[PDB]
Amino acid sequence: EAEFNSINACLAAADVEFHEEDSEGWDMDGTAFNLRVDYDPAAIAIPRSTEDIAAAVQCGLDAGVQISAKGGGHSYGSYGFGGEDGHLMLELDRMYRVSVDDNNVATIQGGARLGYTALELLDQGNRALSHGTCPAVGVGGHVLGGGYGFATHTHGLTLDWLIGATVVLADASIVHVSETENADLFWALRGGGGGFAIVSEFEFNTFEAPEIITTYQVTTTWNRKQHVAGLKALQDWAQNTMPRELSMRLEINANALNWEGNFFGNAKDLKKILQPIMKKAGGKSTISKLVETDWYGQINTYLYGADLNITYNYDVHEYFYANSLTAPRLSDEAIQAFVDYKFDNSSVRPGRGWWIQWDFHGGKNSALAAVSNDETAYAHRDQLWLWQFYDSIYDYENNTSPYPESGFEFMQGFVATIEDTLPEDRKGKYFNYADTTLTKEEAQKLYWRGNLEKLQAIKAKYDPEDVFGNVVSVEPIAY
Ligand SMILES: *Cc1cc2c(nc3c(=O)[nH]c(=O)nc-3n2C[C@H](O)[C@H](O)[C@H](O)COP(=O)(O)OP(=O)(O)OC[C@H]2O[C@@H](n3cnc4c(N)ncnc43)[C@H](O)[C@@H]2O)c(*)c1C
Ligand SMILES: *[C@@H]1O[C@H](CO)[C@@H](O)[C@H](O)[C@H]1NC(C)=O
Ligand SMILES: *[C@@H]1O[C@H](CO)[C@@H](O)[C@H](O)[C@H]1NC(C)=O
Ligand SMILES: [Zn+2]
Ligand SMILES: [Zn+2]
Ligand SMILES: [Zn+2]
Ligand SMILES: [Zn+2]
Repeated sequence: EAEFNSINACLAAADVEFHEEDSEGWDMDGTAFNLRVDYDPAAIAIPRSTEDIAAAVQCGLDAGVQISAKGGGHSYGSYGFGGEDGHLMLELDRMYRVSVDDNNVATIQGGARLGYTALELLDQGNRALSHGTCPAVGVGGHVLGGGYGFATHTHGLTLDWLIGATVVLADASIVHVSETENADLFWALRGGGGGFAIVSEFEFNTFEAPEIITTYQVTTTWNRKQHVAGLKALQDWAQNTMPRELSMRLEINANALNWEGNFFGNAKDLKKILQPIMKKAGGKSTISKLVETDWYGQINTYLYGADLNITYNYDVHEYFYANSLTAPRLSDEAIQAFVDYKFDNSSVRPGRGWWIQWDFHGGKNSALAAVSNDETAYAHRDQLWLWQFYDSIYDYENNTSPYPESGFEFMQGFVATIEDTLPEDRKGKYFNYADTTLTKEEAQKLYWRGNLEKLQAIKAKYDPEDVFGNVVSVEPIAY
């Protein structure tokens, strides 16, 4: 029943499922993935249809609270909760239907996750989509912020395949969006992050699951000087040579730097591409993984222990602080400073660990870069690099130190080594790899850069009262 919760009373009246705060359902869906930023929602609705979403939004309006859609709950700032206490949460993971038609167009409900989605696309016509590695990630949050992975260099962002959607607006209206209908909102949904509308169903174009994919890894044994020379070589290569069908990211930690990625082709061809750059990068490295497989195979290569088929039964958690950055080609100062930081300022206590991913995001032959900053809300098409910084506390159940008090300075300083060298307008961050220490003003500029003003105008049109806003989302500001 709706004891002590007027919103639950409204939801019950609308025949919309909800979680009582004293329930196990609340324990699961009301507890953020990142326990460092767990929040307490005002209520939790569990819509099962587009109409249910609209009814729930109306209930939130009646209550005078902000409303946050939660897809897979993998946002680093817990934006499925609104990024703070007190929002009406719409847990969408019960809405995960995936259907591929005879035109190879896939309809995917707003609460579907990557793993389940990938499986369904394969089962339904051997189709594929360009998306991240984590099977638990919600398609919703993923596409709204971009959707980056080992298929991005070859097939762009997840949002580059979106052709339409059925969404619920802040006034509880239900509309369809596409490049030809409510095109401004469609543009905003493709990269604008959260707060524009609540998506009930996404419509995606798809590509045929590749017949062959070669996954690889290069393990280096580089000292400080070699790190710098290697990164400089990889940068020139990334910008002028790296082939369309190859993806790469560098996995970096206190004692290693490994290259890894997928190649939409065979192993023999891949080795002919890697050999030259391995030599140019200064040697001192070797291929540590090189195997041909298929789409299903590559997906299962980057699960890292996570279950592949996840729907509404999800209760995984971590305790960490993350950050990100996007940037153009770097000068020697940025590279040298980054390397110096790894060697001289990355010592952490036992129980704490960190890693960084240096993503080959843009470049001449990157499909992502084949789209201009004006074509979708994604605003980093001009950036060659994307980075993810991850600061984990493994024994968080026993000790979270230095968090929650401090610790942020470690990765903030790591980001600064590179960011400080960039012109103000080129400084960016990737919303899908959120930095919780940012203010709403700072976040908007870093996450959406040159597209922020347009996004704010679109936000003003579709959600003037900021009903769907979170603590760092685009604000309603008309031009
Ligand atoms: C935990 C985790 C995150 C990952 C992982 N791997 C990634 C990868 O390989 N590539 C990436 O580009 N990103 C990866 N991420 C980062 C992010 O967690 C994701 O990219 C997504 O942002 C997460 O989506 P989701 O799980 O849906 O996040 P929520 O916290 O539920 O919401 C995020 C956000 O956007 C809104 N939103 C979600 N769903 C909807 C719908 N249907 N309609 C409207 N708005 C929606 C929220 O309101 C909020 O603002 C790997 C791992 C393990
Ligand atoms: C994934 O789990 C769902 C449960 O909702 C099930 O319906 C589906 O068949 C599973 N897919 C598999 C095992 O490929
Ligand atoms: C990084 O470590 C060096 C030690 O050589 C030190 O001089 C510098 O101040 C440190 N920078 C910080 C605190 O981020
Ligand atoms: Zn009760
Ligand atoms: Zn509470
Ligand atoms: Zn080629
Ligand atoms: Zn400088």
